[PDB]
Amino acid sequence: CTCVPPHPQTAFCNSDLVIRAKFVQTTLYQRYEIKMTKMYKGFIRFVYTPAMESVCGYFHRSHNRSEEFLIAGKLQDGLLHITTCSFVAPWNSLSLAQRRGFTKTYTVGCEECTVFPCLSIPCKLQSGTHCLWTDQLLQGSEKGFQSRHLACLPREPGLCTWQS
Amino acid sequence: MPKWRKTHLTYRIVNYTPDLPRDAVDSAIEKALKVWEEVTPLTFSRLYEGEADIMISFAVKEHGDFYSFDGPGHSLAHAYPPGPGLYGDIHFDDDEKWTEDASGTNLFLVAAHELGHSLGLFHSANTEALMYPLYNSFTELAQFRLSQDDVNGIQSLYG
Ligand SMILES: [Ca+2]
Ligand SMILES: [Ca+2]
Ligand SMILES: [Ca+2]
Ligand SMILES: [Zn+2]
Ligand SMILES: [Zn+2]
Repeated sequence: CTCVPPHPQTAFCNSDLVIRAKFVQTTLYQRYEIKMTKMYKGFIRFVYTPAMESVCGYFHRSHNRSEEFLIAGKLQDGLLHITTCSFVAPWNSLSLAQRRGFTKTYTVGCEECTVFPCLSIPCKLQSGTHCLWTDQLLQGSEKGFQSRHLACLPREPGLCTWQS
Repeated sequence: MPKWRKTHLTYRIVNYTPDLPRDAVDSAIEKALKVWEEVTPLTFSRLYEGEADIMISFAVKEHGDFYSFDGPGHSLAHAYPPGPGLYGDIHFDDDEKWTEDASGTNLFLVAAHELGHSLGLFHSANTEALMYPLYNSFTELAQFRLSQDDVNGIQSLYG
C-alpha cells in the first residue's frame, strides 16, 4: 500500500476524530481496542483498519500498553477507521509545537489553507492559500521541520503562509 | 502464504491507465520486476490471457475487491501477498496521475513497492526503504537502487 503522507495540520483538518488513546484470520478488517485519554476533535473504544499492511492496514508496533498515541481517523457507519495513510504517532514522539497544533493552532488553518506535499519534479503551487511541504524532498522523511514546527496559516486574504 | 512456494512466476498487465501509453506502463512494470529479479532466484514471465500469479491493473473507487480506492491522493495503490486468486495481485489507483518520470505519481517506484508485497514483504519503518509505506523514493529515480533493508527482507524469503 503506498500513501501520500499527511502533514499533522492536514490530518487534523480532514479527520473526523483526533484523539489521544492507549492501545489495549479470513477477516477483511482488524480492530484494536483503545482507551481514549483525550479528544482534540469530534465532540470511542475501537479503531478499525484493513487486516493486512499490503491493503493499507495500520500495524501497531509498541509492546507498552501505557503508551499514548495520537490517532487521526475517519468515522464511517459508527466506526473509527485508520489506514497506513492516516496520521498515527506516539504522543511522546510529537514535538511540543505539534501538540499545540492538535490542541489549538491547526484549526486556524482548516477553512482557509491547504498543505500540499511536494512529491513531484517541478512541484507547483496552485494557490497562494497553499504552503509547499518539502520535508521529504529536503530530509528524506515526512518527520522534518515543517511537520514538527510549522502550521499553514492565513497571512492576508488569498495568502496562506508557513507560520510557527 | 508468507512466500511463493515456486521460483518461476507469471504476471499480466490486465488493463491500462489512460494517463500513459501502453509501452510506458509496460516498461515501468518490467523495470519494477527487474529490481526484485536481480537480487533473488525468481523469474517473471508475461501472460496476456487467463489467470497469471501477479494480475496487475488500474482501478478507481470500488473495483471488485473489498478495499475501495479513495480518489486522488491518500492511498495510491495496494497489493496482496503470495497465494491464489486475488493474492499476489496489484491495483493502482487511477484517480492518481501516473507518470514515466516524477512529474506525477511515478508508476515504476509505486509498482516496485507493491511488487514487494506480492512477493511477501511487509512495510518497513526505515524512511529509506522501498517498503516504506509513504511515497518516499521519487528523489532517486535516475539511479534507483534497493535499500539494503529491502535486499535483507527479500533474500530472507528467497535466498
Ligand atoms: Ca493472483
Ligand atoms: Ca487514492
Ligand atoms: Ca489516473
Ligand atoms: Zn505498501
Ligand atoms: Zn484493489
